[PDB]
Amino acid sequence: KQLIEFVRWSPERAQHYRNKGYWIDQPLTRILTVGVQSHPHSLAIICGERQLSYIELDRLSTNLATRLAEKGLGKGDTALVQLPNVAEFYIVFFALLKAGVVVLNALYSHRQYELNAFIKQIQPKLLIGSRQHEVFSNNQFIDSLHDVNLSPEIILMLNHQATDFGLLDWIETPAETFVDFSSTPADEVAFFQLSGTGTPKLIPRTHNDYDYSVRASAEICGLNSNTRLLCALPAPHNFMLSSPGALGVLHAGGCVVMAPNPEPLNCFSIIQRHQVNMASLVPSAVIMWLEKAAQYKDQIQSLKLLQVGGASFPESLARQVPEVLNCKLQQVFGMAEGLVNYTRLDDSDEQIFTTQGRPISSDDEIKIVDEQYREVPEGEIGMLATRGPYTFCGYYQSPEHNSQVFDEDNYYYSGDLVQRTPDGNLRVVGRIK
Ligand SMILES: O=C(c1ccccc1)c1ccc(-c2cc(C(=O)O)c3cnn(Cc4ccncc4)c3n2)cc1
Ligand SMILES: [Ca+2]
Ligand SMILES: [Ca+2]
Ligand SMILES: [Ca+2]
Ligand SMILES: [Ca+2]
Repeated sequence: KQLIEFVRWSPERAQHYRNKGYWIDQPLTRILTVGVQSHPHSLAIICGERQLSYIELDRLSTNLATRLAEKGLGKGDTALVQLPNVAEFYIVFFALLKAGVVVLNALYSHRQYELNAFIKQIQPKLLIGSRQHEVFSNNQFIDSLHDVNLSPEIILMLNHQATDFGLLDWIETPAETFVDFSSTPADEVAFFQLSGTGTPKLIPRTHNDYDYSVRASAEICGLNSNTRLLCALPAPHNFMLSSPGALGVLHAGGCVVMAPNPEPLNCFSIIQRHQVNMASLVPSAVIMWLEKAAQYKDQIQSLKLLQVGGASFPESLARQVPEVLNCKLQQVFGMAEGLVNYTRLDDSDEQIFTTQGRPISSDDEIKIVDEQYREVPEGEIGMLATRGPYTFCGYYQSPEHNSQVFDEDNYYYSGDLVQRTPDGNLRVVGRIK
């Protein structure tokens, strides 16, 4: 009966964030609802040969939601979802948001070891996966869950076997009866994000905070109804999902275009076929694209904006993006825990090629501290500490850790080493363990 527990912002910060218009107290489903009202038939997702309009995405996720509610899944319940980069990922996500089921999206590259840890932490009553995944190749994993009383009441499978509950069956046809359902409240948990090294920690994200990061990111990256965003990174990743990600593109009324991964030749033909004009990558993938871009120039001419985040992205490599990939560059330094930094579209070249940008919000607060947690002199290198309208206040059910990474003012210490540049942007120089 209880809603999932999580650490709240102080009432004072929550009020401030409402006052500024960051938190508008709407569910994440807002994105679909509004899209359906404005442009029901414009494309929301392109996946292989499939094309899903906004109203289709809306109907299909409502269908699955009704089926889950009919089975008694809802508020206070959790779910574990593990799907590849396919349209069903978003249908399921919006379905669970609609039903008020708090979902953890595992990476498709996660294995039974991680899945096991996730299941023990959130005890899902719903598990959705794919038979084509190693862990669900057989029933060894599922069975082993019964041997510990951690079996989900419901298990849906993509690429299902005849004796499976077929994910597409539950999506394609509504329930026989009508049970009532609705999203969890806007300042309560919507879903779990995952930290990015020894088994991902769970980051509760509320509707308010996530929708805000999405809406504000979309504005920063100039998304609009003509945006076609390649989704070649894992769909569940905070970067690919919200920065600005698929949610940001849907917020702006554009279209997400799926790819299994960042493999250059496949991505290039997808980009060409659908005239993709935006993409998001990590440096190792940018390098793969650079190796082939000269020869396949014609195929990627439609790219207008490439976001790059993660790892290390030296200036000399960054300059190759507009030079070889023939599109604008935007650097992104963010974290599933909250804070995201973007270079702005009207930043100087120097800023874009040598910094990782600046926070989404004027109310993203940042401390850069020395070994004694004193703020360093302006411009020096220090440890990042941060808080804001979309940065979390603690990991799920982890009081000991939380106390280790938050200070008395609820600043989060990400471990990143950073310096502020004179222009105002941030440069990430390393990481502290
Ligand atoms: O494509 C993947 C991936 C992840 C797991 C399995 C397979 C692929 C992927 C995608 C993004 C990152 C990744 C890693 C870092 C980092 O500091 O280590 C990082 C820092 N900023 N960003 C951009 C970012 C933006 C928003 N939220 C979080 C991160 C990063 N993205 C790392 C990996
Ligand atoms: Ca269609
Ligand atoms: Ca171009
Ligand atoms: Ca060029
Ligand atoms: Ca970190």
